Amino acid sequence: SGFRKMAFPSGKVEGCMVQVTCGTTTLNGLWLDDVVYCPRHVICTSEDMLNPNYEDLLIRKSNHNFLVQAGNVQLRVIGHSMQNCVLKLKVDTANPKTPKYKFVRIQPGQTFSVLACYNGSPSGVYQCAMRPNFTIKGSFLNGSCGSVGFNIDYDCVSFCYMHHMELPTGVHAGTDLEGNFYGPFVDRQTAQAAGTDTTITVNVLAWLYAAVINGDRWFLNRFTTTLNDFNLVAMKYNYEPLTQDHVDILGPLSAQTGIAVLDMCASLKELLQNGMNGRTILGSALLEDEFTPFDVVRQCSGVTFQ
Amino acid sequence: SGFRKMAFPSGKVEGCMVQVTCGTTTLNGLWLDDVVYCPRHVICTSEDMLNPNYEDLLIRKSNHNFLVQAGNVQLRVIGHSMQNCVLKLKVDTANPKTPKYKFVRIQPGQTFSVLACYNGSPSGVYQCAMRPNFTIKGSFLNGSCGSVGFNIDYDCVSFCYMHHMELPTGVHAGTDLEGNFYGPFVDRQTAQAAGTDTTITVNVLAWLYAAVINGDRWFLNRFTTTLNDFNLVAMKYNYEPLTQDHVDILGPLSAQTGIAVLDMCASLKELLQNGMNGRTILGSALLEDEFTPFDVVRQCSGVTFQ
Repeated sequence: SGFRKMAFPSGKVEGCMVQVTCGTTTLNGLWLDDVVYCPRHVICTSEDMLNPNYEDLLIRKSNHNFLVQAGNVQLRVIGHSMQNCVLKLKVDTANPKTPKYKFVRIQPGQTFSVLACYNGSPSGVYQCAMRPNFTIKGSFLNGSCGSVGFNIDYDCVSFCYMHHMELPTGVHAGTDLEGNFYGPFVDRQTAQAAGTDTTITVNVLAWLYAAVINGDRWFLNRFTTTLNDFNLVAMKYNYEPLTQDHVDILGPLSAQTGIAVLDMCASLKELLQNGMNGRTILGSALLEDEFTPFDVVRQCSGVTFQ
Repeated sequence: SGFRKMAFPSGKVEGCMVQVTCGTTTLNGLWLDDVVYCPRHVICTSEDMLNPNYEDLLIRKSNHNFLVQAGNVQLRVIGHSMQNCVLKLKVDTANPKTPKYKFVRIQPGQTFSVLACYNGSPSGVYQCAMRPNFTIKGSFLNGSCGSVGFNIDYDCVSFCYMHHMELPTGVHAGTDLEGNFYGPFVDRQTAQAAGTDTTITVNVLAWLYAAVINGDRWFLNRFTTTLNDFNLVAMKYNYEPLTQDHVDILGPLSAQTGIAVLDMCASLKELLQNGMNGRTILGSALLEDEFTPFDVVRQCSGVTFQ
C-alpha cells in the first residue's frame, strides 16, 4: 500500500532562481536576501575550464560584467566576492520572496531534492541521495549548473548542494553553499575518479521497514544475526558497514513493526545472497537506498511534519 | 548518463491548496479564481460512505457549514454546487495567486505530478502514470483526499486528477476536475475491482530510447520484427498492444538515435523473454513504464520547454 520516491515541495526554491550571465555565457544562480550565489565556472569559457586560474580570470571582470536577470527583470550588481568555488554577487535589491533558510553541509547517505533549472527557469524536481563516493546520480543537461539541492523543516529551507560538474563517467559533482566540493572533486576538466559507490545499508533497511508497513513482506524470514556477522556479509556486496548509531536511528521503525533491527538485517542478508528470484519489493526489482530512516518517518506513517 | 523520474515544478499548485472542513472533518481543496473544488466525500462521516446518498446528505448542510481556510486565513463561502463527485464552493475572494490553468481528462498511459497535501499543507511531490485499469499507484495517507495531479505547458497548469479513494487492494482512484471518476469506481465503500494492470508498452519503448541516449545499451540486439509479431509476444506478458499511432509518436526518438522503432521493439521482445539476467537499465532492474515519449522529449535531449 504504497510509498513513492517524492521530493519536498519546491515553491520556496522556485522563487529564488535567477539567470546569471558572464561573457554572455549563462547558468543559474540562487537569490537570497541581497546576494546571488552561483558557480565560479560562470567566468570561464573553454580552455579556461581545461586549465582555469580562477583568481587571475576574475581580476579584470567587473560588477557590470555580471548580468543577473530574475523573472523578466534586471538586477543591479553592486559587489562580488569569490568564496571557495562559488561567486557571491551582491545586488541592490533583496529578494522579496526569500524564505526562511539555512546552509547545511550534508553527509553521504543523506537524501535531498534537486530543482533542475535552465537559464533561470525551473523545469523539474526530484530526489537523490548523496552517494558514499561523494557524487550524486542526477539529471543535468546543458545550462543546469547552479541548480540547487535542498531539504525542508516545515517552513525553513536547508540548502545543501549546488551543481557544478559532470564527470566523464556521467555522474555529478558539486558543492555546498559555502563553495566547498563534496569529496575530492575540482572545478576543472582533467582527470578525477569517483571511488566505490557502495550501497547505503541503513537506508535499505529503512525501506524494508516501509515495505512491511505496507504489507509486501515475503522477504521476512526469521533468522537473526549480529552486527559483526551482518557486516561480514556487507563487505562482500559493498554495502556500507552498519553500526549502533544506525541501529539507534532505526529504533522507531522497529518499535512500530515489532521487527527487531537485527532480525531485519537477517532478511537483508538472505536477500543479498539469494536475490529476489523474480520478485519485487514495493515495485522495485532491486534494493532501494535513496530513503533515509527519517524520509521513511515522513511517510512511514503517512504523517510528515506537524 | 542519467535520467530521473522527476515531477513538474509545483509552486503554481502549492499556491492553490486550502483546507476544507465539513462536520469538523477535514481534507484538501483546490482554490482557483473564486471557486474551491473538493471531493464531495467531505460531507460524509462513516456509515455515510458505507452507504452514501449524496443528494440527501447535502440537503441540510449549508454554506456556513463549509469551513475553508487558506494560509492561516478564513474564506467566506457564498454558494455551493455538486457536480458529479466534486463539490464546488463559491467564495467571495479570488485566489490572487491563481495560475493560468486548464482542466483536462487524460488517458491511461498518461503521466502527471501529484502534490500530496495534508489538511491544506503540501508535503511532497512526485510522478505517476494513470494505469490502464484506471487506478494510480500513489502515496496517500490520511487526510490526503483532495490532493491533485497536474501537468504544465511552460506557464499554464493542466489539472487532471483529484484524489478520492483507496481501494482495499491498496491502489488509488479519483476523478478529473469535473468530478467524473477515472474508470468504473464510485465514492463508496463496498466492492469494486481494478482489472488487469498491463504494462504501458509505448512508455517502455520511450524509456529504452532514453537509455540509449545515455549509453546503457547492452540490450540492443539486432533482430527486428513486425507490429503483429511483437504484439503476439505483448499479450503473453500483458503488455498493451502497440499500434501505428504509438510508432508515430516515437518518431523523434528513432530519428535521433538512428534506431528504427521496430528494431527497438525487437530488443524489448528479447528482454521480455530473456529477463535482465541480473543487469540493469538506467538504474532499474525492471522495465519502467512511467515515462511518456513526450516526458522523454522533455529530458531526452535535456531541453524541456523553450
